[PDB]
Amino acid sequence: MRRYEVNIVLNPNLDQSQLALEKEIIQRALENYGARVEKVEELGLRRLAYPIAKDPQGYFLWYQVEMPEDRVNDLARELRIRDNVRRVMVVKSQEPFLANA
Amino acid sequence: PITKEEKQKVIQEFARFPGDTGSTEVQVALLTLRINRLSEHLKVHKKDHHSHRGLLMMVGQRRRLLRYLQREDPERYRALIEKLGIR
Amino acid sequence: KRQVASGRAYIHASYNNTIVTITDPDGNPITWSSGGVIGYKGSRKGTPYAAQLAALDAAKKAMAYGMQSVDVIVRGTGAGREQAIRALQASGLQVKSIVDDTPVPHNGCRPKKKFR
Amino acid sequence: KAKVKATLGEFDLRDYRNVEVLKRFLSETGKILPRRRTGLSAKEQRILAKTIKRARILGLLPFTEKLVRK
RNA sequence: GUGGGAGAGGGUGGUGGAAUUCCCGGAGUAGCGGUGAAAUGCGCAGAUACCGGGAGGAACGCCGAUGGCGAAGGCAGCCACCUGGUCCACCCGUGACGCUGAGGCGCGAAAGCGUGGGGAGCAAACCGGAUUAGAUACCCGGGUAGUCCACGCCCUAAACGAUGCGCGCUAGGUCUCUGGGUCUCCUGGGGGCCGAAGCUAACGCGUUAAGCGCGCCGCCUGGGGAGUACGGCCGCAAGGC
Ligand SMILES: [Mg+2]
Ligand SMILES: [Mg+2]
Ligand SMILES: [Mg+2]
Ligand SMILES: [Mg+2]
Ligand SMILES: [Mg+2]
Ligand SMILES: [Mg+2]
Ligand SMILES: [Mg+2]
Ligand SMILES: [Mg+2]
Ligand SMILES: [Mg+2]
Ligand SMILES: [Mg+2]
Ligand SMILES: [Mg+2]
Ligand SMILES: [Mg+2]
Ligand SMILES: [Mg+2]
Ligand SMILES: [Mg+2]
Ligand SMILES: [Mg+2]
Ligand SMILES: [Mg+2]
Ligand SMILES: [Mg+2]
Ligand SMILES: [Mg+2]
Ligand SMILES: [Mg+2]
Ligand SMILES: [Mg+2]
Ligand SMILES: [Mg+2]
Ligand SMILES: [Mg+2]
Ligand SMILES: [Mg+2]
Ligand SMILES: [Mg+2]
Ligand SMILES: [Mg+2]
Ligand SMILES: [Mg+2]
Ligand SMILES: [Mg+2]
Ligand SMILES: [Mg+2]
Ligand SMILES: [Mg+2]
Ligand SMILES: [Mg+2]
Ligand SMILES: [Mg+2]
Ligand SMILES: [Mg+2]
Ligand SMILES: [Mg+2]
Ligand SMILES: [Mg+2]
Ligand SMILES: [Mg+2]
Ligand SMILES: [Mg+2]
Ligand SMILES: [Mg+2]
Ligand SMILES: [Mg+2]
Ligand SMILES: [Mg+2]
Ligand SMILES: [Mg+2]
Ligand SMILES: [Mg+2]
Ligand SMILES: [Mg+2]
Ligand SMILES: [Mg+2]
Ligand SMILES: [Mg+2]
Ligand SMILES: [Mg+2]
Ligand SMILES: [Mg+2]
Ligand SMILES: [Mg+2]
Ligand SMILES: [Mg+2]
Ligand SMILES: [Mg+2]
Ligand SMILES: [Mg+2]
Ligand SMILES: [Mg+2]
Ligand SMILES: [Mg+2]
Ligand SMILES: [Mg+2]
Ligand SMILES: [Mg+2]
Ligand SMILES: [Mg+2]
Ligand SMILES: [Mg+2]
Ligand SMILES: [Mg+2]
Ligand SMILES: [Mg+2]
Ligand SMILES: [Mg+2]
Ligand SMILES: [Mg+2]
Ligand SMILES: [Mg+2]
Ligand SMILES: [Mg+2]
Ligand SMILES: [Mg+2]
Ligand SMILES: [Mg+2]
Ligand SMILES: [Mg+2]
Ligand SMILES: [Mg+2]
Ligand SMILES: [Mg+2]
Ligand SMILES: [Mg+2]
Ligand SMILES: [Mg+2]
Ligand SMILES: [Mg+2]
Ligand SMILES: [Mg+2]
Ligand SMILES: [Mg+2]
Ligand SMILES: [Mg+2]
Ligand SMILES: [Mg+2]
Ligand SMILES: [Mg+2]
Ligand SMILES: [Mg+2]
Repeated sequence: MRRYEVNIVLNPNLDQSQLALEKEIIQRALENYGARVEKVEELGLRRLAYPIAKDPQGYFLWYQVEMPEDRVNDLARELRIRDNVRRVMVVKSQEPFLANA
Repeated sequence: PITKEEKQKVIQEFARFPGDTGSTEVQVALLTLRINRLSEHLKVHKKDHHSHRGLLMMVGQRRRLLRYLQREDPERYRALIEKLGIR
Repeated sequence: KRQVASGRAYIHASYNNTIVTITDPDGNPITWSSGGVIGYKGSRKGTPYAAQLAALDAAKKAMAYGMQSVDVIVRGTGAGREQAIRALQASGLQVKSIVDDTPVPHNGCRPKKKFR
Repeated sequence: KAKVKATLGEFDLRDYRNVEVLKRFLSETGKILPRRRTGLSAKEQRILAKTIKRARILGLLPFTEKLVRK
């Protein structure tokens, strides 16, 4: 199992009923693909540099996980199903290359 | 791919003595694993011809070492072959 | 018959013609002009002089609807691209801002043999 | 003129999510500035290009912009 | 072997924005387009230019390099999985296991062939408009194969460094990519430019040899006839050796 970072942008118009459900739906799909979580950063509303799905903003989620490698693409497919999910980018975790050190 | 966990299990299996990492038995063992890993990757992915060239080379390397063992100690060559199931 | 009084002026400059469209702040046009709309017919449309009279004709046309303020949008390389802007500044329409929005692809469609 | 590395702190060239520093590498348009203007090395520039393109897909950096002049 | 590295090396799936075309809506008149001039073309069934929505295909701006990877052909958005080659440090293991390589086998840009898809832009042939002494052309308006995908053929090339492969030896200077190092620099592995000795008909080559040697393969022996004829092998054909 390798370590990846999951980036998830969702529609920034959801109330608490909808935001909690879409997030616990993300929790459910991770359990189903064997992804142990390590840490999470929830950045929330963020001004987008270009309109995404006609909406000038996005709601941001970042996850650092350790999961089996063969199951990553099947995890992406399952995350992108939901309407309220707009971007899914799953990157292999890397070392923090420093500059101007 | 091939993790060092799997690597070490093969070397310790074919080492003529503990600490031996470069015996012709150890080399042909290691090669043979890489060969199978590749030919399974080539069973699907038949259109990957560049990776295939790498396989043609490992096959040649394995045969040169076997051809060498055959000449020097033909007994250890028979035991190596029957253990890996080749030829 | 609209009384918009503020809006956008798109200058479309190509080597063969310059043409000017003047819209309301949400983009729907109001009036327009070109080197062909003024008298010119042939290659004289892609002259800077035609670009001048084109901008000016669309300018006076937008005065009728009561325009004062203008946000200039420029697309294309062409003679009288600058000459048409300079006409718009002097036209009386106060020029709010000027932006070059010429569309360049990220190398997607094969160009006609003329452009390779 | 100054170069971007010259006026900056110690930053992660691989973090695609840090916009405040990544924005300082684009131009007036969304274009990725050349090494002449970023002061970066050969290898550093290769990493920046890839991280900026990542941020562009997350919606944080612009693909292209409009020039306000001329 | 161990521990590290850089990379458009390959295969598969997924995905992002810009742009072209087309459709829908809004707003809006008299032209647009194109050239040295024009004309054919398109436009009052409302085009061009402008804002919004949608569809579809193809290619990846900047980064981008005089850069990198690959044996060659060749390889540029981003992500993930599968995978090849290669370099460095340690001096650990095997103990000449090496080099080349007729035949064989595989790979092999573009164009072209077959079957089934796909089809936005471009565009042989073709249909026009111009130019012209003529125009079977260069320029302009259209446009089919094709270009794209799958699977199977085809095997050519200025397939070029017009320079076969490997090893040893023979001043340096300078720019560079990528490692390691006691990090003005030293030390490897690539990519360039000057240039010692030397070679070369000359241009030029010169530690990336076209120098000095060695091993092995391929190939040449005046031009035209001719890459033709014949025979053979291959190919569905075109045709190839
Ligand atoms: Mg979705
Ligand atoms: Mg004209
Ligand atoms: Mg282009
Ligand atoms: Mg093309
Ligand atoms: Mg193109
Ligand atoms: Mg050109
Ligand atoms: Mg154009
Ligand atoms: Mg151009
Ligand atoms: Mg040009
Ligand atoms: Mg070109
Ligand atoms: Mg050009
Ligand atoms: Mg060791
Ligand atoms: Mg690649
Ligand atoms: Mg690939
Ligand atoms: Mg790919
Ligand atoms: Mg319409
Ligand atoms: Mg007419
Ligand atoms: Mg037309
Ligand atoms: Mg037409
Ligand atoms: Mg008509
Ligand atoms: Mg008509
Ligand atoms: Mg539109
Ligand atoms: Mg379509
Ligand atoms: Mg471009
Ligand atoms: Mg360009
Ligand atoms: Mg470039
Ligand atoms: Mg380029
Ligand atoms: Mg190159
Ligand atoms: Mg190379
Ligand atoms: Mg080439
Ligand atoms: Mg690898
Ligand atoms: Mg030793
Ligand atoms: Mg010994
Ligand atoms: Mg002996
Ligand atoms: Mg051969
Ligand atoms: Mg064979
Ligand atoms: Mg071919
Ligand atoms: Mg082809
Ligand atoms: Mg075909
Ligand atoms: Mg065309
Ligand atoms: Mg044509
Ligand atoms: Mg004549
Ligand atoms: Mg092509
Ligand atoms: Mg070539
Ligand atoms: Mg010759
Ligand atoms: Mg030749
Ligand atoms: Mg050598
Ligand atoms: Mg160093
Ligand atoms: Mg060197
Ligand atoms: Mg010099
Ligand atoms: Mg000189
Ligand atoms: Mg000099
Ligand atoms: Mg000399
Ligand atoms: Mg001489
Ligand atoms: Mg000389
Ligand atoms: Mg020289
Ligand atoms: Mg030496
Ligand atoms: Mg030599
Ligand atoms: Mg011959
Ligand atoms: Mg003769
Ligand atoms: Mg003759
Ligand atoms: Mg001749
Ligand atoms: Mg002759
Ligand atoms: Mg002749
Ligand atoms: Mg001849
Ligand atoms: Mg001849
Ligand atoms: Mg002849
Ligand atoms: Mg002869
Ligand atoms: Mg021939
Ligand atoms: Mg005969
Ligand atoms: Mg024959
Ligand atoms: Mg036959
Ligand atoms: Mg025929
Ligand atoms: Mg024929
Ligand atoms: Mg022929
Ligand atoms: Mg023939």
